[PDB]
Amino acid sequence: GQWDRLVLNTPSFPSNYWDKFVKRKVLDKHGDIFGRERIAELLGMDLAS
Amino acid sequence: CTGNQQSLAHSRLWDAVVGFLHVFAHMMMKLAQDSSQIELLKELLDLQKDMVVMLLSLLEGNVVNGMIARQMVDMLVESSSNVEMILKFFDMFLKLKDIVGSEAFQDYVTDPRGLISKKDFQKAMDSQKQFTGPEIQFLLSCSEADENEMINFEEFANRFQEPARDIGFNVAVLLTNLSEHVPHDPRLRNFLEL
Ligand SMILES: Cn1c(=O)c2c(ncn2C)n(C)c1=O
Repeated sequence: GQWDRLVLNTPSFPSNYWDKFVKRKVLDKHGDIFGRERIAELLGMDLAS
Repeated sequence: CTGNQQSLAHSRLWDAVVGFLHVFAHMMMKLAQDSSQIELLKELLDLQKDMVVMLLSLLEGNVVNGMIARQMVDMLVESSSNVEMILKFFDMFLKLKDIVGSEAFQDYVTDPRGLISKKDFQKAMDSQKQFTGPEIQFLLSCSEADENEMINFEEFANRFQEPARDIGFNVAVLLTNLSEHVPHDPRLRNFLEL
């Protein structure tokens, strides 16, 4: 659970995984109680928000 | 004392509690919009604890889908508005305990003293989903002020907690229990959801 804190930001995180949208279902969920511009980093999508 | 239990069921008692539920809602709502009369609110909640507990006594020793439990949910159908109001009073002040403390919020508070301002508070609870507009207007009321920017966020949150550590507990027991002795019943379900 640490070697894998490297991919989260990567721009191909959902590579071999069907849902190429995961990064956008977490911004939509934990996106209020936590800054919409704070979870807009540890999930890549930098400025993509 | 089952012989005694039926006497209260066939008695002019329900029209008394439904009236109590009505008056309990407004003063519980009115009193919170002030800082000096807060002392009276504490013993008002104690009356709620000594009122719901007797409803448990009626319900103890009851059979499933019994006749006593039918009037319990039936009386709520007419005395609904009042009930719901109470349940809300709890949620509101239990969701704030979380909000204040959520990283997000602590990003709106910008001051050394340790106090947020009215504008900010509004933006915060509003930036965050839920907390419908009129409720935000109310919350910026039960709050204090001091230069309108000394709403010491902390206290507020952990203020009306202890006083109701119970009440909220003894309505949770009320909704759950009936929700076991009077199983199949839509009316109640709704309440449990709120
Ligand atoms: C898009 N998608 C899915 O939504 C899915 C799946 N397997 C299960 N689900 C739900 N696969 C392989 C998939 O490609």
